[PDB]
Amino acid sequence: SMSYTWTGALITPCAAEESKLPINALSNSLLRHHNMVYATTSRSAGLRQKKVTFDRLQVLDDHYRDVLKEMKAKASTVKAKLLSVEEACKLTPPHSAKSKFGYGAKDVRNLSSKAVNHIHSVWKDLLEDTVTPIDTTIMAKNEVFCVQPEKGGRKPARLIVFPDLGVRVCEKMALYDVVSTLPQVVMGSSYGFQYSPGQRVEFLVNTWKSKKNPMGFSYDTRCFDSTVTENDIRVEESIYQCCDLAPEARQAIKSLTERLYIGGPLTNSKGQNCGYRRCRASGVLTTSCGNTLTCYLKASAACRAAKLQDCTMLVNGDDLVVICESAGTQEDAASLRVFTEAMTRYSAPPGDPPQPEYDLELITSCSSNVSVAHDASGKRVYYLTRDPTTPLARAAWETARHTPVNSWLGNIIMYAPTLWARMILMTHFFSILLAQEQLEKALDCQIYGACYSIEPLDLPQIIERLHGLSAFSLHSYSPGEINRVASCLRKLGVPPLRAWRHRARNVRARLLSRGGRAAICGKYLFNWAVKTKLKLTPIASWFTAGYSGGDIYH
Ligand SMILES: *[C@H](/C(C)=C/c1ccccc1)[C@H]1SC(=S)N(NS(=O)(=O)c2ccccc2)C1=O
Repeated sequence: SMSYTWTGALITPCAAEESKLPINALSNSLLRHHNMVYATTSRSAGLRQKKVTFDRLQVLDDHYRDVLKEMKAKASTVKAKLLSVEEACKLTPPHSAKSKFGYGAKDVRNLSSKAVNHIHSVWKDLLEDTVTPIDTTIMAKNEVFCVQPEKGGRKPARLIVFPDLGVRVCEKMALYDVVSTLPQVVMGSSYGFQYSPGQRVEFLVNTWKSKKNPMGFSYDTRCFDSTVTENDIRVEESIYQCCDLAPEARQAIKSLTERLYIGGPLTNSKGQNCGYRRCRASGVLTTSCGNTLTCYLKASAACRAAKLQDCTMLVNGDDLVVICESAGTQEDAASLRVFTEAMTRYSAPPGDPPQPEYDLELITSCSSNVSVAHDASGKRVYYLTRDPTTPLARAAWETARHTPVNSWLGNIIMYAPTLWARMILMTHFFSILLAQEQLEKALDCQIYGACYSIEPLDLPQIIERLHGLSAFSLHSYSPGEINRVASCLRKLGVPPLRAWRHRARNVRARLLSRGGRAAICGKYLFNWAVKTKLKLTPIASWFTAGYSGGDIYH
C-alpha cells in the first residue's frame, strides 16, 4: 500500500519560522560563515512528502517467521503494568503541545480536573471503540544544519505526525512500561538504548575483537518510517500482546494499534485534511520501540538469508550496524547484496547500498564512529566521535537565538571525550555562562529521546559516570580525527584549535576562582588547557530505553 495519500492541502506552520542564522557577536566568535547555517521550514515540506510517499510491496519468508517466533518467545517472559493517570501526567513535558479540547501540558502536569476528565474520557473511548481512526497533526520539523555543496542541495524538512495530548497521555498508561522494558528482553545485547556512551563503545570494540577476520557494515534504510507497513505494526502489537498484561491494557493496546499506529487521517495546523497515513507515525510513544523491533526482526532475518557468519547486531531504531566474520572481499560484497535483497523484500530498501568495512573506525553507526586516543599514562582509550559540522552549526544557532532546545549540552554530554567538544563546545559555552551569570541555570536537553533538565555545573560528575575519568585526560588523538576536525573548522570559519586553548585558559581561571562545582568544572573540564596538570581524582535511567518522538519527560 502507499505510505501516504495526499489531498492537496499544504503542511502549514503554527508560528513564524526562522531559517537563517542572525549576525550575532556571540555566535560570530564561534563560527564566521553564518550564511552556511540554516533551519528547515515548512516551505520544503513538499520535497519531503515526495520522497516519503511510495508503494510498499512486502513479501515475508521463513527466515522472517523464524526470527519473529523467537522474538515472541522472549516477549512471553515479560510482565508489564498500566500507568496511573498521575504517573502518565508526570511524564508529560512542561511545554508539550496543548490539547485541542481546552487544556495544555501545564494542566496535565498539575492534574487539573478538566485535563484528568478528558484523559479518562479518551481512555474509556479507546476501550469501547477499536476501529475509528484517531486524528493526527502533521507538521514540518525545524532543525538546523550546515549547507553541503557536494550534496547538491539543502535538506528538506522532516515531517512529524502525532495525536492529541489526551491520546498521548493514554499511550503512556497503556505502553510506557512495555516500551521501557520489553526491547532489552527481546533483543538482548543488540538493543542499543541500554548502553551509556562508554558501554556502547565497549560493546563495539569487544564485538569487533571477538571475530577472527572482522567485517562490519551499517545499513541505511531509505525513509524507514515510510517503509514500515500496517502488517509490521500489527506484528509489533502481537509482540506486545505476548507480555503478561492487564485486561484493559490489552484492549488499549489493540485499540491504539488499530486506530492510530497502523495509520489514520492527517490534519495540518490550520485544521485542513492533508490526507491519510498507512505507515509509522514519527510522533507516538511506540515509535522508537517499534522501529527498533522491526529493524531488528528484518535485519536478523536478512542476516540468515545472506548466510552471514557469526553475526552481531547493534540496533537503535532504524540505525543498524552488523559485525561478522569475513568470507573474503568478493564474497563479502556478494553476501551484502543478498542481505540487501532480503531487506528489500521485507520492505526496507537502502538509501546508500551497504559496504563491507574492515576497519572498525571507518564504520558510521548512529551518526558516530569509534576512534582512539590515550590517557595520562599512555593507555589506549576508545571513544565515539563524529564529524562536528552539525553540532557546531547547531551550537552557533543556539548561541544567537533563544531556543528551548539545547543540543550543545547533549553534544558535550554524549561526545565529552572528543577534542572538538572539549576544546570548542565546553570553552565557548562556559565563557557565555560566566558572562551571563547563568552557570546555575538548568537547561532541557534530549537523551535517547527523553527530556531531562540538566545543570551545566554538574557536567564533570555526569561525564565521569558516562565516559570515565579518562575523558578529562585524553590526548594523542588519531591523525584522521584531527584532520576531520581541522577541515570542519576551516569550512565553517571557526577559530583554529589553538585559538581555543587561549580562551580555555582564561575560562578555566575564572571557574577556579568561583565556588563549589564551578571550580570543579574549571579543574576537570579544562585540565587539557594547561601544561602544569592538576591531579584528577574521582569526583566526590538515562540509558535504559529509547523514546524519540514519544513525548517523554524525565
Ligand atoms: C545515535 C546514537 C545512539 C548516538 C550515540 C550514542 C552514544 C554516544 C555517542 C553517540 C542516535 S539514536 C538517538 S535517540 N540519538 N540521540 S542521543 O540523545 O542518543 C544523542 C544526543 C547527542 C549526541 C549524540 C547522541 C542518536 O543520536
